[PDB]
Amino acid sequence: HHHHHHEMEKEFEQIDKSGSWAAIYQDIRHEASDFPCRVAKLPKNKNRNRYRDVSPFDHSRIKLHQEDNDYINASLIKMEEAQRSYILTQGPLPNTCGHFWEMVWEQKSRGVVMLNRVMEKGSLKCAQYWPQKEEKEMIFEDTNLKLTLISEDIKSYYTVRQLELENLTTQETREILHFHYTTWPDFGVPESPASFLNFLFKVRESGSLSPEHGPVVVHCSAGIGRSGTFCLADTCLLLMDKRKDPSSVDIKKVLLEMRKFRMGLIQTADQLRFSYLAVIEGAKF
Ligand SMILES: CC(=O)N[C@@H](Cc1ccccc1)C(=O)N[C@@H](Cc1ccc(C(F)(F)P(=O)(O)O)cc1)C(N)=O
Ligand SMILES: CCCCCCCCO[C@@H]1O[C@H](CO)[C@@H](O)[C@H](O)[C@H]1O
Repeated sequence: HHHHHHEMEKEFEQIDKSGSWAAIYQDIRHEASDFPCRVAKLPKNKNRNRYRDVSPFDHSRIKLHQEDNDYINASLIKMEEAQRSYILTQGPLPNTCGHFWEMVWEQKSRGVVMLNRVMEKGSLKCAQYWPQKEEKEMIFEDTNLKLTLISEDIKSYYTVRQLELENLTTQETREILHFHYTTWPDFGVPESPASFLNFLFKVRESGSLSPEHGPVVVHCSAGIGRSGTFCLADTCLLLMDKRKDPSSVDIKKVLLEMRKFRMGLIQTADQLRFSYLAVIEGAKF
């Protein structure tokens, strides 16, 4: 009701006018939990990690069902109250695209939400693991998978793709919905709260976040800044819809909880502010 929104808006306005995002964000960083990442740091996993400073904790990492090397830089974020799980991963490296799709298949994901661009700051921050119009069919090496591009709808702030993923061995095929938000700079904010929400609701209406499917797979370059921003906003809007009093949602507490599953979620105070703004904006709907 109007009082809940009124409180939400005033609160946001109070924090904004006083420019208090920096400190809130600082307490979150200073209080974030730290768990071991032994597997991530194993020598054999060196070229499976894009950055040495971004690793998945052991307890929540995603394990490939293979026997050779079940390691991938992806973490399982599980939010009980909100009743949603998300997989947050780094942008695939040229040598981990098979793994990426293996994980999608094994986790039974229906959707993949991409928040970065392939080239950022002059270098490859994400190998193109999906097919292009010219060569609509990709075959992934020793992961025994086949991916084909069914449709592509390029819009102003994002692109939506229908992909068909096939297990070459069993011949089972599955529909994968790819949601590429193409205008979110690394360490920056989205185009606007409205393009972001429009994007998020688009992912929601697709049925990719429902418990009928494995967890949505979300990534950016490192899988913590933008990926964390996207997931914190979704989860908070979820809690706002599930609780008797939506105004009781504790953004800092919710982000700290998510941070138990993967380090660095939300990389700048402006990304924390944007996330908050996306929630009270989305709460209207
Ligand atoms: C090869 C390698 O490991 N290089 C390191 C060197 C380094 C620099 C500064 C501090 C610590 C380590 C590196 O670049 N790490 C990056 C990792 C990183 C890159 C981008 C992001 C991100 F938010 F955009 P997103 O998760 O939205 O893709 C978050 C974290 C960094 N910290 O900026
Ligand atoms: C991410 C979105 C989080 C929304 C949480 C909003 C919590 C509102 O919090 C309320 O704001 C009022 C207005 O300043 C204050 O007067 C109340 O004391 C305070 O509890």
